Amino acid sequence: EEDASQLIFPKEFETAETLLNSEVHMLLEHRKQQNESAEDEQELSEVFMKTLNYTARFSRFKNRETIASVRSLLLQKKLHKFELACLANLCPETAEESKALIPSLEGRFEDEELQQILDDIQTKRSFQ
Amino acid sequence: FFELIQGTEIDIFSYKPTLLTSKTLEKIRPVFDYRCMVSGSEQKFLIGLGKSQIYTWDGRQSDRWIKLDLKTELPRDTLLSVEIVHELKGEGKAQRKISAIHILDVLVLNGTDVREQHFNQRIQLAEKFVKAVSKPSRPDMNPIRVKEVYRLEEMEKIFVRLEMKIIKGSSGTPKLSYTGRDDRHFVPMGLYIVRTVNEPWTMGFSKSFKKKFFYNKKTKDSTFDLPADSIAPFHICYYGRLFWEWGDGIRVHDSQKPQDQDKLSKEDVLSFIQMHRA
Amino acid sequence: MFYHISLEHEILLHPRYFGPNLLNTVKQKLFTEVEGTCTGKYGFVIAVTTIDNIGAGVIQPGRGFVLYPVKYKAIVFRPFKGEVVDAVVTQVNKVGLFTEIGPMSCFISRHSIPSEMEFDPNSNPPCYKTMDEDIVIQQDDEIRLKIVGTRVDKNDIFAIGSLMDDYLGLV
Amino acid sequence: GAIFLEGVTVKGVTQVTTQPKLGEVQQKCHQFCGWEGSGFPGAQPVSMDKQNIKLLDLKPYKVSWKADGTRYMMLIDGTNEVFMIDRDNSVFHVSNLEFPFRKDLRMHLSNTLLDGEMIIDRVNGQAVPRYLIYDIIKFNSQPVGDCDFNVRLQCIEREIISPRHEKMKTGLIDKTQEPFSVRNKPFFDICTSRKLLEMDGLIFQPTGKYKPGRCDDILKWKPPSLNSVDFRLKITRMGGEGLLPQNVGLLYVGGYERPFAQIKVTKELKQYDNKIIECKFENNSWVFMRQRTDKSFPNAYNTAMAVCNSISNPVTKEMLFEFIDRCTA
Repeated sequence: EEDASQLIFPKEFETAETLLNSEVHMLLEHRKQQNESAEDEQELSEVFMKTLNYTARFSRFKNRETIASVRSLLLQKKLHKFELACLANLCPETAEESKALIPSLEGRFEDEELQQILDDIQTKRSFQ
Repeated sequence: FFELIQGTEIDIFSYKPTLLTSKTLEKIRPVFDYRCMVSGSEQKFLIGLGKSQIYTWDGRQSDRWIKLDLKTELPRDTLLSVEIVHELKGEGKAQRKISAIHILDVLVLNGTDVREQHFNQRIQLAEKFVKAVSKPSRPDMNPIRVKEVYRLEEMEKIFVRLEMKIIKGSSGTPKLSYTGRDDRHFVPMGLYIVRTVNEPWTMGFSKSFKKKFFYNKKTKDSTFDLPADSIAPFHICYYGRLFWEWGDGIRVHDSQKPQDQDKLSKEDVLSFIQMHRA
Repeated sequence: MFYHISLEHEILLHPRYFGPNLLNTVKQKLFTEVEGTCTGKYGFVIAVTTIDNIGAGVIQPGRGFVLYPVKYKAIVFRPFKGEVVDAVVTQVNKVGLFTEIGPMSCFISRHSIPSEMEFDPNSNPPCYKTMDEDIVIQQDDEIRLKIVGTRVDKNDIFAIGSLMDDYLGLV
Repeated sequence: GAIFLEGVTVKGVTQVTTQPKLGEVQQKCHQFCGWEGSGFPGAQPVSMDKQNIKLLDLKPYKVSWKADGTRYMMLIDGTNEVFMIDRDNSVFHVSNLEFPFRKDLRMHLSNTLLDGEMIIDRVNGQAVPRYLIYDIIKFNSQPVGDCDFNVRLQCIEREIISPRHEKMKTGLIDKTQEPFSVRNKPFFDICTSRKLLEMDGLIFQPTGKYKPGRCDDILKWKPPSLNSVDFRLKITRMGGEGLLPQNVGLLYVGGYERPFAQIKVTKELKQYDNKIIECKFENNSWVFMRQRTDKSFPNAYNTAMAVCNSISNPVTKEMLFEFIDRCTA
């Protein structure tokens, strides 16, 4: 009934606002730092640890100013929240790969403008 | 673990390494007292209770012994200082990485205590042990290895084995990789510097005899043979250890840019070592 | 996708657990009850970002405990049909491929893995590799997969991914 | 319980599990004490409360300084014949410890039973084990336990010590060869406890014959500070319909079917689960001082309670002192 290839989401996931992997890393490390203080509170879930180390391994934007810059440059582009977050998380390098990993980008942007946006991603990727 | 340590203070196992920085660089003097090895994970203790009953512990009194999830076997009454290193084979999509036990130092080997033996001498017993527990007919087993130990005055030989390799999942960005004695490599985290000579002794180099000698700073005696009281036991080697971390901004291979000016490069550490060899 | 939404959940406070500070008890109760959970409609409930609104406490007639409807900003995750997601390989099998996306186990069967990526137990890690030995998918790798379908079991989702279409496999 | 003395290992001392030898050693102790039930025959002292301390005025008393030690009856039966018995009935053979007969130094003691403690001591910064002989039950089958506490006290001096000293003077005994030092605890008349006060308390010993078992007239006094009980620590999340399933540290004692008390569970307390935890009492709370690696089970219930009967209705460091001084007039 649902399909992420054509943005086919449930009605519960209509007001769903996406998050970046470095956003999830920053906020869950802030929650872990809140757990480090404010004692007589136990350790969090196994889900917390697994999600936190998972998005710590796959984090691409090492600065929150990088997060804000990518969010400002992509939010002014006519995308859905889902397409925006999936582009800024997978980070493709060719516009063919941008249309192949996300088949709902077929004809949303021009492929030269799409390659400009992907080169802006590879410009704003914090390298390791 | 309490049986095998024979009443040795547990706090000895909790000591963190001293970070090597421009403020702590003077601690590696005299250079000949030291050995070094390339690290690929955090250091842990490992206890063998026989067969697959292998447990690890992170040195903190609060931490539980965790059962090791690796297909490997160790004799009972074995107590090791180790790290866990994944050995990548090939590069990129074809790259295959296998985790391996890397012994850093040894305390007890199948009920034989070795902690009071000299670091290289303890390592000599450790090296034989890895072959003893080896299983080459069983390629499904996780390997046990001893770390390659360098003389601190030969740290230059480590950087010749550092290569920039394409690791599976690095988005095509090459990562610093240390290549071992086989066709396997791991991502290094840094370099441990371990003192092998106990105070008041230290190792000099005699320019007239072209040989290293031991010097006692208290008695002023000099000898060309190893004094028994100059031997650094496990607890002195472990307590006195430095760690030179190799994170972002540190240049140890010529393809790395940019360098952080507050962090010791290969060139800074090698220059300091060269000035203090003489 | 990692989501920042608002959710509504009702907390039941027995009068033994009122205390001098009542609202901190409700905040700790919400951070206990819904963190780390998984629901079929809202996915993996990762954490609660900010407890926005605390409702009026309706004393249930005959019952002792008070009931608080609570709105809260929350970080969650939901797996989706057809979404290409990064993943960590945990096990390579002759039947399939155990990977992880966060806390989620994902099982990629070999029958929906193309004929180039054959299985090898003879390598010292059992792995997925081609005859060119170019693409080597082994344990603790960074890969990408296309999630075909998800199955929720015992208040938690696992998923099934695939590698059939283009640009799938090792990063 | 093969730990002989905790804090050191000692040469030659060895648990005895041989079936024929052990049944003998134990049997002969029951025999020598005229003891009824199962287990340890040794006289068992009780804790001084505000009711007990009245007995120090009813008959004559002697007093000495308790040190924490381990309770061992020493059975001297022969030549290498020396054994030691636990609060537990555990039996240990001692090897190179030799007891000369006072009349004939060539002969050795037989059919002798001693009471005392094993204590570790300090001079050089290293542990020197000592056996302190605080009473004697039998000598040559002579029933010296039915004699008077000064009689028994003297006996121990000339029968078990002077002889071991003479043979040491001569080099027939190199003190060095023997597993441990051997000494008699000195005892004092009641009136001298004011000058005196690892010594953890006092012992008040009556003048009468030795009695095995629970002795209501032998009083062990501890300053109320050192009062401690050993519980098994069990922490469980406790919010079945309760809002917060906070895990709660429960304390357990031997003989009691349900929880004795509660401790507030610290972040550090947790790893001690299933293991004996040692607690003091302060604030109308229990507190964790240390861990013990020497027992897999708690104190007897009635022990815990007689700990409480002691803490709530205490005999104070000062209360005892006035009671003694008044009677010293």
